[PDB]
Amino acid sequence: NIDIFAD
Amino acid sequence: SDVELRVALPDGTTVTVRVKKNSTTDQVYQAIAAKVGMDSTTVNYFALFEVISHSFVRKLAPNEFPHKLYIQNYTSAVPGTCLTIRKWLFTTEEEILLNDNDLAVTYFFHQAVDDVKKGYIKAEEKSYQLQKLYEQRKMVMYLNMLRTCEGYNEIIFPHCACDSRRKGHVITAISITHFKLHACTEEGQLENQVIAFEWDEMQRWDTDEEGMAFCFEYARGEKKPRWVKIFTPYFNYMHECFERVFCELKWRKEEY
Repeated sequence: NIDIFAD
Repeated sequence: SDVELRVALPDGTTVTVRVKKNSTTDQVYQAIAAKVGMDSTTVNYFALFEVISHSFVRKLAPNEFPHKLYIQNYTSAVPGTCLTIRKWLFTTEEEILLNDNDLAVTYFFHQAVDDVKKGYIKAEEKSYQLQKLYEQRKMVMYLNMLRTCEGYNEIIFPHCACDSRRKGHVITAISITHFKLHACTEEGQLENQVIAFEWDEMQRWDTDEEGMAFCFEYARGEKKPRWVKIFTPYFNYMHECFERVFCELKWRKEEY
């Protein structure tokens, strides 16, 4: 999954 | 079969109702609303909750049986009971309209006080001014001022895992103004990252009874709708929150 906190 | 039920009110007192054993939550809420004299309009601003911890209480779904909950958690010690009456409301303007309803003011005031004690409402910088209005029991002026603080009418959930956070947890924070996910550590200590989701970005949402997860799908900026799962044991309560927010947004009667 792609992390929404990736910035 | 008749049974008695103890329920806590926002002011620390408790009330006892004699109610049918298999009553559902709304039925018990209506019995309680009547014994404390809530009027026809106040009754829609409060709901039944279950105390989970010092820092979290959870709203009872319609299909529960409060007496079952009450016995499950009953002992002879306890400060009293695991059932409590709490405000159920996200838009603070409908609150202001009730300022001339002594019952509702009293309930709004004592809960606000206790949510200040708990850290929910971030009143630090006017703490003394607020303290002075409390001591004089100027309840409506205390509330008209506390209502401007961060965290007023926000539902904060216990930290848990999120499928869009490879490591660390989220603490989800829900209000009429938006959906916030706070990045916190494994144990719940806050990082310093946070995401505000506009409600108009919320495309759809569900629960997953088996994965024990709440789910929401958002389209933000320009990208393609994406699903996020929150692995909270309170997925139903969080689902009730989404539905309640969209309901209150449809009937928002003020431009401010």
